[PDB]
Amino acid sequence: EVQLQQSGAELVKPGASVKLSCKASGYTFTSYWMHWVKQRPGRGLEWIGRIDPNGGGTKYNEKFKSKATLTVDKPSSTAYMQLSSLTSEDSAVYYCARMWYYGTYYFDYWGQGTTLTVSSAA
Amino acid sequence: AVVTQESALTTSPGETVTLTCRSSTGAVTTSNYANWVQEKPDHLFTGLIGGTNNRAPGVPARFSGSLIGNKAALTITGAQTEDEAIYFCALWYSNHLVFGGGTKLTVL
Repeated sequence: EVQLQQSGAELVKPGASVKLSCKASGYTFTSYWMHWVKQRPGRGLEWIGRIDPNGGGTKYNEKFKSKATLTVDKPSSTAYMQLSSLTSEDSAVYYCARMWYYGTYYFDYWGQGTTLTVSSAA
Repeated sequence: AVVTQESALTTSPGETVTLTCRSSTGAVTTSNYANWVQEKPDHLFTGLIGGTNNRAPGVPARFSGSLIGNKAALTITGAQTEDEAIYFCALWYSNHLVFGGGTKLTVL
């Protein structure tokens, strides 16, 4: 019943920004953190950061400090990640993944991922 | 800090196989809260274990986590055909999380 539904594929120009969404359902949104992870071929997984939907507190990978902005909207149980100043390096599949942290830690449910392609308008 | 895993391991159905997670800074400790995540074809990710040895609810008991020597380990006791997948570990370093390169597990 737990589901993490991410937004559809995105195609954006270099230098632009984009906002990805992760709609949560089947659980208490504010009870779990939400991580964002970047997947590029041959580059396994790369942590972007996480947000505590209770207060919206964030912790980032210093590499993504100036790249990503994590937010949430409690009412719609949706977590967002904005990526700015896009370059071909940002082309990847992005996931959201919830984490339990009360007494212990663990990932469990992951979104299906959203593909982002940074492409120049011919 | 850089996290290292075996590139690829081969096991047979019903056997016990151990995947490891290495920290370049030194020995993996409980303070690294080792996680293990499974990736199946079609970009299907599932969390298995966190905090070194805590299995997420609903995860098969055959998956267990521990610290073996200087590394964190994921032990699959009685590998199933469906266990063939890519396994990623991720260690916490006092503010940030770092993923290992992933291990491709083949089940003959």
